[PDB]
Amino acid sequence: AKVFQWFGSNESGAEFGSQNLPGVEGKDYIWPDPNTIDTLISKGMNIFRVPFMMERLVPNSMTGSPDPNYLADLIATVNAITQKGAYAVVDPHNYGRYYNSIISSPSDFQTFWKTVASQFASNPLVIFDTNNAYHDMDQTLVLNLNQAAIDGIRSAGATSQYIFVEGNSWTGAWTWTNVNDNMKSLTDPSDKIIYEMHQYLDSDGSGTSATCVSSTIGQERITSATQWLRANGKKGIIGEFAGGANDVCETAITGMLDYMAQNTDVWTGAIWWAAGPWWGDYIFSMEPDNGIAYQQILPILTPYL
Ligand SMILES: OC[C@H]1O[C@@H](O[C@H]2[C@H](O)[C@@H](O)[C@H](O[C@H]3[C@H](O)[C@@H](O)[C@H](O[C@H]4[C@H](O)[C@@H](O)[C@H](O[C@H]5[C@H](O)[C@@H](O)[C@H](O)O[C@@H]5CO)O[C@@H]4CO)O[C@@H]3CO)O[C@@H]2CO)[C@H](O)[C@@H](O)[C@@H]1O
Repeated sequence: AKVFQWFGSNESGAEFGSQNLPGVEGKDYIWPDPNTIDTLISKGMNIFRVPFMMERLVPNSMTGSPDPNYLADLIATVNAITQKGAYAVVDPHNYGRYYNSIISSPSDFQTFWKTVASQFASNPLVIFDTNNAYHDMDQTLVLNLNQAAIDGIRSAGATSQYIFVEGNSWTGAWTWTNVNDNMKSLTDPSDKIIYEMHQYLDSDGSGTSATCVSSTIGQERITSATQWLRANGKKGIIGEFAGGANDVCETAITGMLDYMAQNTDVWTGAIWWAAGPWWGDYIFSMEPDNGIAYQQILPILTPYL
């Protein structure tokens, strides 16, 4: 059932092997497979988030020219998604950092975002994601970086697209109200800001263990974020979530999605972490046809597709 505006999967791989910059395609990183994206589209997903490294797209200086090969493959991936009618989220998977240093220049970040947005300005099914999971950095800077991204995107004439903004504390939903209240002041002339939060279900919320705290931990961890969105007249998306292929996690996943389904005045949907071609036996692999989550979790996501 078409419960949410957006329901889909991350398509990870282009950000793999980040210790090697620029690194080598086919050895350090790989782009998503359009054929397996088609399969997930056939299952009813309509949004695919595509991580990539800023340093690989725009080397040495974020204000510089794109790397032709890496950009060409980003373009190809985005077009493979949007040509089918689905939404493609362009996600610089960079944690608010560039060459492992916090991005402290909003002006530099705005130029980076004009450069990226210019490549996709006429495509209304592209979604721009300012940066993945800002963390351990100045709270006002996170606000200013998100605004600079919005400004750069709209300055390129990319005005039809939604913009996913992300907050501090790894943009966690469960930590949102404790640190990210200032994010309410972001402005967009297109009025298409979506607050992208992430929520994992293991004890520390890192999403590194297949064990979930309890059968209700997901719905508990997004309640205050839901109220924050409603109180501030904002819209949100869960841009990453996952749980292990086990009984407790299946119930936590459905409980949290069932809760968002009764709160769609603020929740636009949810995006699983993650599919992609190099996950192998990853505990959360949504990659068709043999990913653990593709085999064992996707059946419980049927009511939302
Ligand atoms: O296919 C054959 C091919 O293999 C090449 O070598 C591969 C190797 O086979 C892969 O196992 C390896 O894969 C690892 C990636 O290098 C690494 O980047 C990736 O890191 C993951 C991490 O495991 C995961 O926890 C993390 O999730 C977080 C999100 O990123 C955050 O946004 C969110 O906040 O929290 C979640 C949960 O913590 O994601 C990152 C990626 O973003 O882990 C992979 C598995 O270990 O890659 C090698 C290449 O780099 C070989 O070189 C080729 O020759 C060969 O053909």
